[PDB]
Amino acid sequence: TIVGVKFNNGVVIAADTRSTQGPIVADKNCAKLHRISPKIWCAGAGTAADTEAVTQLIGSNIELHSLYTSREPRVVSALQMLKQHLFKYQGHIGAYLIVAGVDPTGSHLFSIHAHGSTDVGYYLSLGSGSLAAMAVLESHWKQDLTKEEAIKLASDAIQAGIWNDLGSGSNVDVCVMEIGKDAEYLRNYLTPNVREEKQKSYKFPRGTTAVLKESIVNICD
Amino acid sequence: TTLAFRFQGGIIVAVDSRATAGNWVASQTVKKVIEINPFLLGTMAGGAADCQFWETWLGSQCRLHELREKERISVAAASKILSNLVYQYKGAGLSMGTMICGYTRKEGPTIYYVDSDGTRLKGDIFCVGSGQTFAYGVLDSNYKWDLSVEDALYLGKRSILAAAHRDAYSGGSVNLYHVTEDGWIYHGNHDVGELFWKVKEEEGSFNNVIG
Amino acid sequence: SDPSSINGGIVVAMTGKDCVAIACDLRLGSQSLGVSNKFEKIFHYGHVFLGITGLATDVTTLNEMFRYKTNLYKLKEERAIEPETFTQLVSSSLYERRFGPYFVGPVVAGINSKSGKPFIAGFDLIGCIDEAKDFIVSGTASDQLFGMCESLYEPNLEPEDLFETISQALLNAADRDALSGWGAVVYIIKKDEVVKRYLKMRQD
Amino acid sequence: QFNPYGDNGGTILGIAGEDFAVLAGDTRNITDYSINSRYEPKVFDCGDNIVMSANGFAADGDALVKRFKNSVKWYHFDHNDKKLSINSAARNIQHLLYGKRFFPYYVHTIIAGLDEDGKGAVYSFDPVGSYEREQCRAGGAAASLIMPFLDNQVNFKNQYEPGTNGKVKKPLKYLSVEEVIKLVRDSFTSATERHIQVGDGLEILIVTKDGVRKEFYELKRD
Amino acid sequence: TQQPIVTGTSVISMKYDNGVIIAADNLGSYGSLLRFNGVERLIPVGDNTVVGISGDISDMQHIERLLKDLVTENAYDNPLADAEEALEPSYIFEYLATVMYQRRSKMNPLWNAIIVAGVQSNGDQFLRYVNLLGVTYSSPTLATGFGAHMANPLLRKVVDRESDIPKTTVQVAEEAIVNAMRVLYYRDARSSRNFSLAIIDKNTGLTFKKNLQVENMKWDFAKDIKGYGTQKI
Amino acid sequence: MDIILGIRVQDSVILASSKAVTRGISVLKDSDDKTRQLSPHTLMSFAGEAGDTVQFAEYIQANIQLYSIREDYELSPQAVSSFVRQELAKSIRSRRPYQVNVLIGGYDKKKNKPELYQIDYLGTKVELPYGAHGYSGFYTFSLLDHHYRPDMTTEEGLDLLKLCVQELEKRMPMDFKGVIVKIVDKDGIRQVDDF
Amino acid sequence: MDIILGIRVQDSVILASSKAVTRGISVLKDSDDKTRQLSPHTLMSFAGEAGDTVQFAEYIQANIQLYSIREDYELSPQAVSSFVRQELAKSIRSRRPYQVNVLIGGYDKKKNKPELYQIDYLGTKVELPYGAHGYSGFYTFSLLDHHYRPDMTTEEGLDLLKLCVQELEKRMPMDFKGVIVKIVDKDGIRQVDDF
Amino acid sequence: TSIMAVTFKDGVILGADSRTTTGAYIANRVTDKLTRVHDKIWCCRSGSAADTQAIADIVQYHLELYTSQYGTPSTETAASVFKELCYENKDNLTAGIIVAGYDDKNKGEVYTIPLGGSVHKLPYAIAGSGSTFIYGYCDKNFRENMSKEETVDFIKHSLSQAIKWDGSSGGVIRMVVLTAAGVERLIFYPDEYEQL
Amino acid sequence: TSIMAVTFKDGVILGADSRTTTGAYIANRVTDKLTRVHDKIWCCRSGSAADTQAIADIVQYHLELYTSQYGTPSTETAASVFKELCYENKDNLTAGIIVAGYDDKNKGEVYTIPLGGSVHKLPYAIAGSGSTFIYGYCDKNFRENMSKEETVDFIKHSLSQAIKWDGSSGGVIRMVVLTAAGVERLIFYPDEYEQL
Ligand SMILES: *C(=O)[C@H]1NC[C@@](C)(O)[C@](O)([C@H](CC2CCCCC2)NC(=O)[C@H](Cc2ccc(OC)cc2)NC(=O)[C@H](COCc2ccccc2)NC(=O)CN2CCN(C(=O)OC(C)(C)C)CC2)O[C@@H]1C
Ligand SMILES: *C(=O)[C@H]1NC[C@@](C)(O)[C@](O)([C@H](CC2CCCCC2)NC(=O)[C@H](Cc2ccc(OC)cc2)NC(=O)[C@H](COCc2ccccc2)NC(=O)CN2CCN(C(=O)OC(C)(C)C)CC2)O[C@@H]1C
Ligand SMILES: [Mg+2]
Ligand SMILES: [Mg+2]
Ligand SMILES: [Mg+2]
Ligand SMILES: [Mg+2]
Ligand SMILES: [Mg+2]
Repeated sequence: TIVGVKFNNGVVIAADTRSTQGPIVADKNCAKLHRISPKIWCAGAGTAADTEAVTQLIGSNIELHSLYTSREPRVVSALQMLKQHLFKYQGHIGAYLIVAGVDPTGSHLFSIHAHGSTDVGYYLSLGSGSLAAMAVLESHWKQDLTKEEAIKLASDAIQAGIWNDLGSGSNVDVCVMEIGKDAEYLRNYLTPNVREEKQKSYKFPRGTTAVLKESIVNICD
Repeated sequence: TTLAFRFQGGIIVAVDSRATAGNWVASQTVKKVIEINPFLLGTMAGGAADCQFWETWLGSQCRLHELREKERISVAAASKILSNLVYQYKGAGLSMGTMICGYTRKEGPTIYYVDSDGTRLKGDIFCVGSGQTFAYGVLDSNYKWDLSVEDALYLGKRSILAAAHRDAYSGGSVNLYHVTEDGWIYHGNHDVGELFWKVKEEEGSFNNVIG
Repeated sequence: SDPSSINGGIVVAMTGKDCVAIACDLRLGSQSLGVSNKFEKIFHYGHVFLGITGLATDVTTLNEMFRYKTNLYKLKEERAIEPETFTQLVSSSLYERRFGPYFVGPVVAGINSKSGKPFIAGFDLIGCIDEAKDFIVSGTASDQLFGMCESLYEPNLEPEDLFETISQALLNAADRDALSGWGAVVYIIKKDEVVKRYLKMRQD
Repeated sequence: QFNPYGDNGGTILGIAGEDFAVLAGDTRNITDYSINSRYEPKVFDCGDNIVMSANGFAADGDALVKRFKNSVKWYHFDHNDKKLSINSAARNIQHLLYGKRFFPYYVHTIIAGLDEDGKGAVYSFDPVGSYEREQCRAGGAAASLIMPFLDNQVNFKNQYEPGTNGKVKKPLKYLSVEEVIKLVRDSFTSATERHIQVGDGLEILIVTKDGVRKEFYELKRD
Repeated sequence: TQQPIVTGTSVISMKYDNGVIIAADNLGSYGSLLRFNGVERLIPVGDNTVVGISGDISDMQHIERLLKDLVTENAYDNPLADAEEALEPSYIFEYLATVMYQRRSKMNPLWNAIIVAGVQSNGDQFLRYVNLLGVTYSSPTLATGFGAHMANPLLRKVVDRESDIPKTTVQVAEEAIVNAMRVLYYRDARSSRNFSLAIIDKNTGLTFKKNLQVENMKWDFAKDIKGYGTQKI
Repeated sequence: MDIILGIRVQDSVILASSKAVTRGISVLKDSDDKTRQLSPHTLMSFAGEAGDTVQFAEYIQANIQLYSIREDYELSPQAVSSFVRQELAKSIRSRRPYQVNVLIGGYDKKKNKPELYQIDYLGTKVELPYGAHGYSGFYTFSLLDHHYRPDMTTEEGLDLLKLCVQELEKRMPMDFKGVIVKIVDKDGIRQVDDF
Repeated sequence: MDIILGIRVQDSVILASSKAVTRGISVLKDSDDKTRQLSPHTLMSFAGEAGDTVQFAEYIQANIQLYSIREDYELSPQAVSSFVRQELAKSIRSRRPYQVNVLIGGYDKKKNKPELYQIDYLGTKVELPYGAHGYSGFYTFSLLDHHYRPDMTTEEGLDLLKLCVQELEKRMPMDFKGVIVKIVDKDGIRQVDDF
Repeated sequence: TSIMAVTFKDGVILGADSRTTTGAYIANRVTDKLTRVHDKIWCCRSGSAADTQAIADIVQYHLELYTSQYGTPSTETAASVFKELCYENKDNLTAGIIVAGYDDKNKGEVYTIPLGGSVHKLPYAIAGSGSTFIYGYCDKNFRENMSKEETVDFIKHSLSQAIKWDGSSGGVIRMVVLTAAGVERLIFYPDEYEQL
Repeated sequence: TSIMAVTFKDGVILGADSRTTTGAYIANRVTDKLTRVHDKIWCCRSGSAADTQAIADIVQYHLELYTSQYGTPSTETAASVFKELCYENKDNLTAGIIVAGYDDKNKGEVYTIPLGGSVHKLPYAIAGSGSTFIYGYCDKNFRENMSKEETVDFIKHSLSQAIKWDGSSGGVIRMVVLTAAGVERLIFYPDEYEQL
């Protein structure tokens, strides 16, 4: 589940922290919020490796562009570079991205699909949990959100995904990008799925396991 | 992996105890031998449900025979009830590899191989299942007619252990039977967990394995 | 025709107090046929440990390739690669073959020689990094391993306790998988000594 | 084309004590990535001190449990109110399942109760009526996660006696109902963390010679 | 084996303190064509039960006929047909569940998702789901099609567990339902603005509201959206 | 093709390879040598897809012979096996892969050790006391697991091989027309002229 | 199954049938009799789909035995062959056809003539001096075309058969574990106990 | 999708709905399908969103470079660049594009490029899934040389019907007016057009 | 095929084109798709010609036997008999039928039975391949309680458009007028309706 919400003086993106391999949870606290540049952040759904790899490639090329032009990177550059790259590969690079940030031009919020189509919006959701999250966004979103209202709406929209979507779970990660200030990355902003204390310690009596051979390994020279 | 062979001292029957659901190990402690009567044994290989259902059914048909004829069914007749039944289902997708092993006075010690294709064979040695080739390799290269009851029991046990090791779809434990003129005698459960290490040590074999 | 389950095998890694453990089974098969009883799936480049499950030819190939890359690294950098850096090298190298991947489930374990911090990571076949504090699992019995680790594991285990946990986690997971088992190896890794134990386990 | 089957997820677990038995199931019902219900019971008292769960395709599970409950009701009528022993129940369910051998019930079935000696009994079935008695078994989505843990903690597999040099095995002994419930609660919290189809609630039916008691526990709802 | 031809989309429903609410739009779709615009998909059965149906409309019209025939058969040789021996929601549901599962088992399904809403004679709220597979489940909130994806998350924020039902008024619960129907109209391409809603209350009985419209729609922000990225005008 | 076995005993590696070449319902030949000498103390047996087998063996043979001439030195069996594995590991992701399985039997003169390497067409290498490719292994591995001892002589090795061939002639469906047997030891490669 | 041959000489019919029964990569049995006596002077050999072969042979055997008892008389080989053909001709348009090929070797006591009938699973009947089912025919027909003479003795017939088995053991890919040979003459049916 | 371009006395008007769907799910309900390739050359997009966006971006590039060298390109020139991309790549593109432009010599012009990459100059054009439902309506009600207000009504009524019957169409009706007076963006909300 | 039925003040009018095609070949250009199942109960056929003819023949049989026993059947009864055949045999039928009838109590009624065998009572109904093109046109121009002349025009204009755009439709426009005054057959030729 990933969301972006625009507000008066910026944009906020949020994501859940569940990674899955078939029906199994691979990672209970992965970070789906990626930095393209200091004030342009990316939320990724789809093939996990594809969203990380495409975010890093454009992030690298954006850094070089920024140095070449002596200018702050713009979101529209991240957008154009991502879409042209995803298009060239005709959807085989399974990257679904909510791209948000602030630049000299102002605050921006975009969605990118694997085939290279882009969307403009004030609120967006992507991933398996996008319908749960969009129900909350379509119920609560209004024009002229404050910072605190936008963070609450975004985390509420992710919670809908955590609870009602099997593809989403664990914690809520937020990144706030406000015009004028530094982007603040709130890692594990909300942690409503703490594992309850277990009934028992499965700590084994030492010498339980049967051993055939020992040896010191040499890692030295 | 199941096996049955004829020798001087009667019939040896040896089976593993593993049930599989693809590469999932469903059980390590499953019975693959049905005691039809005190002189008649059935071994099970293939579909678990197909084997359990139709071999306990075979036991019902064998009981009815001795009620209507006041005489135990012949190994030949008991095998041919099961082979004629599976043949009626041919093409429906039944999966069964069975051995009907027993003693009657008119026949002597007899083994019939019966499969779900409708094949029915009388013979002295059979190995059936995913691990049959492994069991054959050991059994065929050590088998004499003149094995002592004691040696024949071990070869049967050792042939299933062999299959349990190499075959990914066999293992758990070896269940042993001896069939004589006086009927079948159970020779116990042997977990491969302990049996492998004991055989390795005492026999000096399995030098492929990190000792 | 499923490359990841032709040969079989499992790898698991756990963190403890100022130590890490990485363990693997020894089976190499061709579907039902067990072929080799000594196929180890854990390699090391300096103090950084790599476990690889999956198609055995790619296990052997990736080991040969990472030995190559970490050798050149050491000559140019004049120091051994660290686990955090190696993890990124593995990730880059797998994602380079995006549309012709190596059919493997690599697992990195080691202690950062500067910070003293224990480190584990795992990856999918195309390079995605799962970094976990607790444990990483890979191979044909990954479901079984996830189950065992999630019950048995507790944080801050002493090396001799961590040994019992990882061993029991691997041993009992392998026994419920046809294509895994046939012997196991466990590496207990502390800041400046590494103990390697071969486990006695059922040979079916 | 019409597919007559579906997957409703959830997971079930049965353990046999010396003079008791448990059948535990999560109360979550799913299709694809949606939660249908957070509390849909799938473990049932079937009368005659037998508890039953048919986990998998929910429709086929309900059909089977209904048919077995009906089977028990007619056993009473046709055999002068005689108690259906767990072994006789087991064999009856084999016939129910094997009846649809060529259009199967897509379920993993577990029954729990006491045998005719008052000992804890657990029977488990494949979809087409294969069955075996066992001390413990898990079924459904998280079976592969929970089963190896039960082998280790219930049957003490791969555990040896400290300082015996791996020659003396940890000795098999019956667990208390207090201990069995600890293993069940921990089996399910572990399953919940790692399997997306498991969560919401845990419901346990315990069977003793005094009847069927019920215990319920909240699980993580994500 | 069929394929659905004329279809109805989401049926949504929830429990509140005294009774249950159920709602569904008045559209019969023909693939992407919004073909028929006056289709009632909530069928009341007695004064204590509403059956809401989604999926194939020809199969829905069959199920209507089965239900009106059921009320008839129940009245036969039944002096208490309008009293202690009236059709209960649980009776009507179990009948439909039985049919749905028999038809899937003959490989000839009724291509439908059904929610049976009502109040039992003992004042207990009844809410249960059945579909073409004969799969059945109960919950404080139930929905079909897009409903399950977008309606349930919103309705579950009001009633999350059993203990929330006594705390939910018919005002609150009806508000949640009307809001959820607006969201579905925003986001479901097979939905319509016109819908029916039914309340079955253990005091006020059956209230059936026809020709409701989705209202208070936010569209104004649309005018500020130019192009798909770089376009300024 | 079909049957190729290898047993590593105390002081030698023994390679046994079936003589039959069959295309359809005709045994075209019953005296085929499914082997190339790579170097004086290294022998490779091969089985798999028609044409590919010989073309692959001869290509490997040329490359090892070239190395030998260039360096006036014989590659260790370990080195030859690693070279062969890498060639197969390359082939599997080629346009048309080499569909060849090989055993490499060598005597390493530096270590004074016999070595057997089993390599499949994917480039899956293992060092083994005994090995087989194809259906053979389903019978011979379990048989050798029982009868094999690490310290056996070359004569005991050949007797262990007779057991394997007897078993395959008993239980294998196809007529493979016996085996050609070759011994690799400290004195090089020789062939047993009757088996 | 696979190999069944028949040669009709001067005063006898000779049926040779392979002993091997194979499922997968296992020869389950190496002493299988692929024959049923239908009547004292009529023998049927069979090959084809597992299960179907024996079930069909035994069904035909029962029907001929019943006819013999009912009429206290032995059906002519021509009559038995026509009965068998019609049964197969029926089966081929059944729900699940009998996939069985047969040779019928009989001595007609009225004509004092040996007779060989070749019938395939479609119910295709021919009377032949020599016949075969399966891949066997591709080698044996041309061989017999050259070596067969109409007026040969039973001993010459058995020598002609040795030629056929020698050729099949040379060129056939599969090990069929030799043949059981049976002679049908004026004195009934006997089996040659070593071949 | 429902899109049209209509020529009138003073120039040309482009119309579109604002609905984008992934199956039955409305991925975006406020989409802008009216896209600028030059000051007074616009297009309406229908087909793969990826394909029509990638094409429109390349055309805007070609026309910006054309302008640098040879000054303002004709509507025909813009349509010819779209056609070149659509025709030459017909096997990898799902793009139906209407090109509408205003020269001061040529007045309002409309070119339609259907899936083949053929070009058709028309007085007005309709396209998108929702267009099937209004062929009858548009053929009966279109006259040449309409006023601005008449043409705005013709489009509003036309797309109103397309939206009513097509599930793939919906949301707001966006329009773009192209005349000598410059460039005007119009938006019409459901609560207006629904009950026409 | 283009077919419609429209209720008006005095009763109901059925309209159809006269074109039947095998692929692009016009197998019959003067087809009668307006078929009588009772004196004042008619239907319009669309789909497999075999299926709709077989169905119409069976319905005419049921209604002739109904009449023998219980007198004149209602339009609803006729629609219910069509539905029963279409629904129960949905897997072997490709039949889209509009049923139009005139009772003296119930006045003009129209029922549409689409491919599923569902039944819909409507003020007017359109169906056939050519109907897609006139949804927009018919929705905008239909009023309840039109005169005979208005309803004849509405159908003529509507099918005129459907014929113009649909290649599967063409030939003459046949109509059947159902009122208290009895039964009237109308035909309208290309040279008339084309240039409306
Ligand atoms: C909200 O909507 C939420 N829903 C959850 C989820 C899971 O859908 C997800 O999209 C996440 C987001 C990622 C989290 C990690 C950070 C980056 C974003 N996506 C995943 O978890 C994906 C799910 C997925 C998606 C698409 C797929 O198509 C094939 C498959 C799976 N997870 C992965 O891809 C998964 C990652 O593995 C993690 C991991 C780490 C360490 C060890 C093991 C595993 N890996 C795979 O799926 C592997 N898969 C193998 C085959 N493959 C492939 O392409 O094969 C070839 C031969 C063609 C190359 C694809 C990859 O989050 C959203 C926001
Ligand atoms: C020695 O050679 C050894 N090999 C091992 C092994 C495992 O192969 C086996 O054959 C055992 C022996 C049986 C154990 C039980 C006592 C009776 C003998 N066989 C199995 O364990 C079978 C394996 C098998 C064989 C053939 C098959 O063909 C379809 C399938 C599987 N195991 C089962 O059948 C398995 C048991 O339960 C698994 C399970 C448990 C829990 C949930 C799910 C599954 N069950 C199934 O295979 C279930 N499956 C149902 C659907 N089905 C089917 O046909 O459905 C349709 C749709 C196609 C109709 C088939 C069965 O022992 C030998 C001696
Ligand atoms: Mg494309
Ligand atoms: Mg095994
Ligand atoms: Mg194992
Ligand atoms: Mg969960
Ligand atoms: Mg619409």
